[PDB]
Amino acid sequence: SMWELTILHTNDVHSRLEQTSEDSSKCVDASRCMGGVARLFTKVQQIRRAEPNVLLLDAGDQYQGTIWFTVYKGAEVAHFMNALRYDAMALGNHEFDNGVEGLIEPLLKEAKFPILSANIKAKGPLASQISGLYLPYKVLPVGDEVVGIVGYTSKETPFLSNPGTNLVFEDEITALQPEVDKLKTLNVNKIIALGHSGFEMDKLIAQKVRGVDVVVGGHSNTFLYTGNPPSKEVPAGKYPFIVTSDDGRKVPVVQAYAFGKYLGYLKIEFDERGNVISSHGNPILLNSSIPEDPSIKADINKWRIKLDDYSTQELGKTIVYLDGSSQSCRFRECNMGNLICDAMINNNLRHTDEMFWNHVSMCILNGGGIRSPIDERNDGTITWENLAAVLPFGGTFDLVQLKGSTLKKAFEHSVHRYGQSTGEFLQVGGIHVVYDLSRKPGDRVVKLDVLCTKCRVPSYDPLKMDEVYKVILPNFLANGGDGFQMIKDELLRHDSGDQDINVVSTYISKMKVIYPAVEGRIKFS
Amino acid sequence: SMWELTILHTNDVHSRLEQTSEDSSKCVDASRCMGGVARLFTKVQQIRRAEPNVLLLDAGDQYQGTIWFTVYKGAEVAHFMNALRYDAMALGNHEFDNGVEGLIEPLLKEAKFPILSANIKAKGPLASQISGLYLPYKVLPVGDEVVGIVGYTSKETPFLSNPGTNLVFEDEITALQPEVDKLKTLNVNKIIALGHSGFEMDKLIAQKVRGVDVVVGGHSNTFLYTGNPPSKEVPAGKYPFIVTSDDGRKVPVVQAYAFGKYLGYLKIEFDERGNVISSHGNPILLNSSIPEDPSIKADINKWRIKLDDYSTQELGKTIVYLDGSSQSCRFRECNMGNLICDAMINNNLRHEMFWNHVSMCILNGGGIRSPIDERNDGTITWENLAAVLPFGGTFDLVQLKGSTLKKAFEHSVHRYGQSTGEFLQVGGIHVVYDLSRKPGDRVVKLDVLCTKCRVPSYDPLKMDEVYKVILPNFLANGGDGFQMIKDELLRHDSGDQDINVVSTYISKMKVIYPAVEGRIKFSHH
Ligand SMILES: O=P(O)(O)[C@@](CO)(COCc1nnn[nH]1)OC[C@H]1O[C@@H](n2ncc3c(NC4CCCC4)nc(Cl)nc32)[C@H](O)[C@@H]1O
Ligand SMILES: O=P(O)(O)[C@@](CO)(COCc1nnn[nH]1)OC[C@H]1O[C@@H](n2ncc3c(NC4CCCC4)nc(Cl)nc32)[C@H](O)[C@@H]1O
Ligand SMILES: *[C@@H]1O[C@H](CO)[C@@H](O[C@@H]2O[C@H](CO)[C@@H](O)[C@H](O)[C@H]2NC(C)=O)[C@H](O)[C@H]1NC(C)=O
Ligand SMILES: *[C@@H]1O[C@H](CO)[C@@H](O[C@@H]2O[C@H](CO)[C@@H](O)[C@H](O)[C@H]2NC(C)=O)[C@H](O)[C@H]1NC(C)=O
Ligand SMILES: [Ca+2]
Ligand SMILES: [Ca+2]
Ligand SMILES: [Zn+2]
Ligand SMILES: [Zn+2]
Ligand SMILES: [Zn+2]
Ligand SMILES: [Zn+2]
Repeated sequence: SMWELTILHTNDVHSRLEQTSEDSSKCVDASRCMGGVARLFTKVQQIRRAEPNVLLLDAGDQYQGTIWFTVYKGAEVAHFMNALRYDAMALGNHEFDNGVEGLIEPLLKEAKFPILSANIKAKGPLASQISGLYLPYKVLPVGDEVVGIVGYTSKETPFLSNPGTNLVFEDEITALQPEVDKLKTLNVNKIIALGHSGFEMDKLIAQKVRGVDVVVGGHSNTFLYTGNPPSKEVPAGKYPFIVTSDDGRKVPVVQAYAFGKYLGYLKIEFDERGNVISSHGNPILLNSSIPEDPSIKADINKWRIKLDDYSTQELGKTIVYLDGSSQSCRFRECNMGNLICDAMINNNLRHTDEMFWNHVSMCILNGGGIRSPIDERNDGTITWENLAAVLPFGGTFDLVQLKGSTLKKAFEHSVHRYGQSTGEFLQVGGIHVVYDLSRKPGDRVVKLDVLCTKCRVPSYDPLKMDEVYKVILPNFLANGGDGFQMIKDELLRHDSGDQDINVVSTYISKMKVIYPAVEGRIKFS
Repeated sequence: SMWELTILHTNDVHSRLEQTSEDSSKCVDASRCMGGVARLFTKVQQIRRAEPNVLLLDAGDQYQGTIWFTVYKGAEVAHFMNALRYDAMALGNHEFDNGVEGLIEPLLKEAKFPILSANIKAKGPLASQISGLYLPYKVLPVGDEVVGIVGYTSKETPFLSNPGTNLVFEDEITALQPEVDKLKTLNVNKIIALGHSGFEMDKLIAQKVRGVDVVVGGHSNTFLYTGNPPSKEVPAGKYPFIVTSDDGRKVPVVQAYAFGKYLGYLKIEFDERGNVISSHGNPILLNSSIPEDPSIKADINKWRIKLDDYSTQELGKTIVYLDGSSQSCRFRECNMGNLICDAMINNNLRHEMFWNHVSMCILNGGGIRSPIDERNDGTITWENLAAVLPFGGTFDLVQLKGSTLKKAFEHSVHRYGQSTGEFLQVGGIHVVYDLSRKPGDRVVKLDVLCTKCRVPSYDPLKMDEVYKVILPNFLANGGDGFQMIKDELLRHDSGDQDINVVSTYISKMKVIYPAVEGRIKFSHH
């Protein structure tokens, strides 16, 4: 006997409730838009009507990304995941962005599906308060069988979000194995690991956690595909990606890029003892060929009414593509980063009363903080809604005084694990940096010139290790985020500045028409 | 028996009627201001009271440079040169900026001193109208002797000014020699060549024109000094500069920088036959240690009242020194050039579909005529801007082949080192020169902002591609020897008035801070 299971999966949807452009920015030309929950619902139902055994799983980071989340604060997540009848969700790092209070009340209490993480352990007064609102696993009836779904969440959540001091994030593999072993003693012979630690950790789970049949992941925005890919995303490997486990088995690993653009689809043939005989599938592109379900669409447009205040006023105009995509902004100089750094610098010089920062000419900005492009076609209008998707996190652009030695180490940290699509890669203003990636980690910065301070005419001069420099940067970086521990520990002064989104909108309003270029601020030799 | 003559001389005063800052920009801090006609008058009288034989000579380019000339149109030049009792002036190129009618009516008819040029010949109806209003020479009584003063004016005047089609500008050496020979047959044994063609031409006149005892020049802003110089100007050689003529004699050549900052002072010992036995002197720095003459200052203040409308409104603020000096803007990237090119680009995007993505700018360095100072709250008025951009040109739009553009960048540095105005300031262009290479093949790198691209980046210029550039009408019309532009351009549209563009930009930006960014570089070998 064989038993067939269809796994449908989303990850890193990031508040893209409505359909979007091809690059996940706002939908303008409806005929070429993609994703959104209403389209997803249609494709899910087509599969459900065709296959008997279907699970619809989310691998986390539903929270944060557009004005949907700014206004509704996770209540939209509960509502539309409930309407889609998700079977389970794993907690991502962004689910803790509004604290544990912003997780509990909006999402955990209102979800009609189990929410999972086996490596998150509650301590003190929070333990009884959150008890049973999330679970380490759920065992789900699927026709005549059961399927065990075990959850996990990135160990980096305390450095990326606001989980608070009364949660502990354990190692995934140490936390998962006892739960998986327990499930076997409970006669659960089919086990899916569902979680939010990235493709590299997903592969290690597949390899090391004995009993895991399939891994459904998130957090790295990993596109996997078998065959000719249907859009711009370049596959990192085949779908499914096959890990050869230490216990001698083939464990498929899946992810479905991000932003609800694709629906993950994996058909698994199990034997009677719960072992994978075979699996096949591919992410399904949610393009115009799949219609938006009318009922969901009507419900989305009902919730949309409150959001239209944010798209009323044109702040200004771009005449160039504002490339705020992760493929650009985490690997090389991107023009959206240049815009944000120039706005940071420009708006700080408005504050003429405060003398200590009134010539600040230097800027750093983590590429992973840039969260959407903006499109120039159809008259390139920029509203608050457009900006909210670029800069969703509600942080500030703060002022720090740093030694040149601290800054050189930050630029080394910027490319220490380069190639892995990590957020710590720095966009800059008033700095020209040259990297040589063939050199060893910690010695890749071959040139670092900065705008002078004690000079009448600003020019780019070599950074001196013993000099001191005034930089404008996100509070996330000032507070030691993205492993920038040298900044937090070595900084000499640190002042709070203005709110990030307000800074960029003011700049755009003043400039009216923007046209930021890639200029050679970051080069590679 | 020896006979001693003191030559006092100014050149390229360029409408600096009032005292100025050290760099010839507007006077703000009075205790460190310099020049102006009232201070000059004080120093002239001190010399005149002490030496019996004194001539005060001007070597041209009184016309053009500040709102004095905008408002009074040369009437200020006549009035204050008359008050100083100049003995003679040679016509410079800028004396023709308002046409021959702008020379005749304001200056030639109202000057109480001879105005000189021996290589300017009037033809047709103009000949009888201008007859005797300027002269090729004047023979001046000085004590019990006479001194011949023979005039000359740059051959380049028709390509730099508006002399009109009824003047011919002859070769200096060919035009001077017959007049100098004539003067000898009239028993004038002491001859000064006074003129406006530049230090290199001045040297050739000294060398080749037999009978010339001394050359007093202008037009190259050449600082000559013997000993330790008193201010920021680097001497190009000794004062006087000694030429060995073809007939073996030692001919002193003098110039006195520009802007009325210095008074040229040369003592000459003549024998009874009019040979130069010896000479010595130096330019005298007209700093605060010489008081402004009270009567001239009172008169200046009377004429000043009309001008104060131009200094009423603050257009905006700079927080950096705006280096618009010739020593910067004709030799390397200057930040005033970057400001003007960015203003040109920015203002054009306000408007017309064919030019609405123009990202490339070229600007002749010699068109930038003053710095602006950042100290004392760095205020920018119209008066400040009028000294930067005095010429009343427009910022025009051209379509050009890449081959035309590469040839322009070769012409930009073909005779580099001579302080010539054709050196180009740029926007949306990164140019690298190797000066060790031969003239016409110094451009080793030339990258430009792309047009048919979503994200603007700097890509190598293609010889066969076509490019859209914003530039002065002076360069569009083939000025500064940019003959390739006029002859090869594919379209040419008139744009906005130059000063209005820069003031609008400053008003929009409020606070400006242009840097030297690496738009123009020089390579090692
Ligand atoms: O799955 P995640 O966690 O979202 C993903 C993991 O690699 C993949 O995101 C792909 C993607 N999605 N959309 N665009 N890019 O990126 C995370 C990256 O985001 C940046 N970051 N993380 C947090 C954060 C922040 N503060 C928060 C603290 C409390 C709440 C707000 N402020 C800023 Cl300016 N930047 C921040 C970092 O550079 C980080 O490395
Ligand atoms: O003694 P001159 O002639 O002024 C001096 C000779 O080398 C030395 O000037 C040192 C100095 N003085 N103050 N600052 N720099 O520079 C002349 C340089 O000036 C620029 N130029 N010349 C004319 C001109 C123009 N049109 C005119 C037509 C009617 C009147 C206006 N438009 C423009 Cl944008 N630029 C123009 C060129 O680059 C030229 O090469
Ligand atoms: C929506 O996506 C599908 C999936 O990629 C596209 O369908 C493909 O179309 C091309 C021809 O244009 C064929 O070579 C493929 O075989 C099709 N794949 C299928 C049906 O799975 C479709 O073109 C997209 N819709 C658009 C562009 O409107
Ligand atoms: C005005 O310029 C003169 C130079 O002509 C300055 O006088 C010189 O001052 C230094 C000391 O500061 C002496 O070593 C020189 O011997 C002086 N030279 C002459 C010719 O007097 C004078 O300081 C300047 N005035 C200022 C700065 O107000
Ligand atoms: Ca199994
Ligand atoms: Ca003689
Ligand atoms: Zn995510
Ligand atoms: Zn994540
Ligand atoms: Zn001049
Ligand atoms: Zn001149």
